[PDB]
Amino acid sequence: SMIPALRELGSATPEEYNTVVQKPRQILCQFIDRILTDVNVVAVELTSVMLLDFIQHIMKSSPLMFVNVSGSHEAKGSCIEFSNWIITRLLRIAATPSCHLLHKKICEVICSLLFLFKSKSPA
Amino acid sequence: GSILINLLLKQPLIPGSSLSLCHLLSSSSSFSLSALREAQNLAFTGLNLVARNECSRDGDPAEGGRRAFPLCQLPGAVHFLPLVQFFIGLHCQALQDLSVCILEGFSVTALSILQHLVCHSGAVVSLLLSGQGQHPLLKMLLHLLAFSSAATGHLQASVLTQCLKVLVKLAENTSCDFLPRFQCVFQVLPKCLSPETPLPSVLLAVELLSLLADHDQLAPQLCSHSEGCLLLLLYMYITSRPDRVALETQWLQLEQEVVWLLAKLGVQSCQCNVEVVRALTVMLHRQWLTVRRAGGPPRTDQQRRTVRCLRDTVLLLHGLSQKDKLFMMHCVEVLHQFDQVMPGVSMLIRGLPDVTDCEEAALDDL
Repeated sequence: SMIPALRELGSATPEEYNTVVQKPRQILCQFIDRILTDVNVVAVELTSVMLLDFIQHIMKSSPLMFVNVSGSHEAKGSCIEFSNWIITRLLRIAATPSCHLLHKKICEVICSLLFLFKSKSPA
Repeated sequence: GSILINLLLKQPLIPGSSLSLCHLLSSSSSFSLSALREAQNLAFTGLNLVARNECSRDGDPAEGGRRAFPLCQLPGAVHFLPLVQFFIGLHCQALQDLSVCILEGFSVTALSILQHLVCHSGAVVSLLLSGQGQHPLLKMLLHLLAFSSAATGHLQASVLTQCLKVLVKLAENTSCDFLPRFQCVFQVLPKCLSPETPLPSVLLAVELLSLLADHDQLAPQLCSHSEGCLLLLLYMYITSRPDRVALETQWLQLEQEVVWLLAKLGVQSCQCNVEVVRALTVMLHRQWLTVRRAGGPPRTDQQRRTVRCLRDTVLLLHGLSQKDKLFMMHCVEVLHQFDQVMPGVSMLIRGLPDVTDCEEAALDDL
C-alpha cells in the first residue's frame, strides 16, 4: 500500500490519520487473512514465512502503522481492533497442529507489534 | 488448604518468643475469665474441622470467577478469627489507654495467625467482603496500624509491618468494589511511609502503594493532594535511607517494588509526580554500582533482581521521557547524576541477550 503516506500523519488530524493509516494496515490485514485462512491451503512446513518476516520488519520500519505515537485514543479503538484481527488470524494458525510447529513465525510479527505498542506507551 | 492446617499447627511462625499455636487456641492469658474459655473451645472446634481437611480437596475446584485460584474457602478459618479478636484488639485498648509487652507478644502471635488465615482461606476474606463496621477485626487492625506508625516502640516496629502485610495480601485477591473498603487504609498509610516508621513497615508500605496504584480509588489518593500528593514520601525513603543497619539488600527491594508500581501505573492507564523520575534515576545508579564493580551478570538472584530494576528503570525513565514531554526541565537538576548512570547501563543492557527490543528503543532514547 502507501507505506510512505502511512509513515507520516502530515496534514491529517488524528481522526483522519486513523483512516489514512488503517488503509495500509488493512492491506497487511488482507495479506494475512488469505495466508492464515487455512493451514492446508498453504503448507506451513514448520512464502508465508516470508510474509511473517515482512510483518516483523514492518513493525520495526513503521511503528506508526502498528500504533500511533500520539495514541489517537478515540481512533486507536480501531487500530487495536485491527491488530486483534491480525492476531486472530495468527491464533487460528497457532490453533492448528501443523501450524503449532510454525508458531514462532506467527509470534514474530505479534511480538514486534507488542514491542511497538510498549514503545508508543507502556499502557 | 491442607497446608493451612499445617500452618495453624506449627512451631511459632514468628521467630522465637516461645509462641504456641496451641496457645492461640488454649491460653489462660477481652478478660473476665468467661467466653474466652469459650473462644478457646471454638479454636478447638476449628481444629476439629481443620483436621478432617475435607475442604482442601482437588485444589479448591468449586470456587470460580473473581479471586480465581482462591485459597480453598475454609469454614474452620472463620471460626479461628474470633479468639484472635480477644487477642489483637485488647492491646488496641491498652493502646487506647495512654504489662503492655506481655500483651504485645500475644498480639503479634495473633496477627501472624491472622495473616496465615487471610492468606490461605476463602472465608476470612469473605468476612472482609462482608460490609460499615463489618469485619470489625479490620477496624481494630486499622486502629493499630495508624497508632503503630505514630508511636515508635520496639513492639510498635513489628506490629506495623504485620498489619500492613495483612491488609495488602487481602486487598490483592479482592474485587475492585471490595477495594473501595480498603480505601480507609489509604489515610492511615501516609504515616507509615515516613522514615520514623519501621523500615520493614516501609517496605510493606511500598508494596501497598503499588497495590494502591492498582486500585482506581487508591490511585487518585496516591496523587490527590496539591501539596505532597500523599506520595513521594516513598520516593524520598529510597533516596535517603534512615536505617542504621542499612543492609544493601533492602533499599534495592524498596526501589524495585516502587519501580514495579510505576510500570504498573503505566500499563494500567504535582511536584510529587516529579520525584519518582529523579528517584528512578538514583536507583538506576544504585543498582548499577553493585553490578559494575564485580562486572558481568548476577552471582545473586537478588543481584539479578537489581539488574531487572535497572532495566525497568531505563524503560520507565523512557516512558517518563514520553511522559510530561518536557522531561528535560525537571530532569536537569539531577541530570548530571542521571547522565552518569544512563549510558553505561545502556551498554550493559545491550550486552545481555534477554533485553527486549522495546526496552531497547527505550534505551535508545538515552
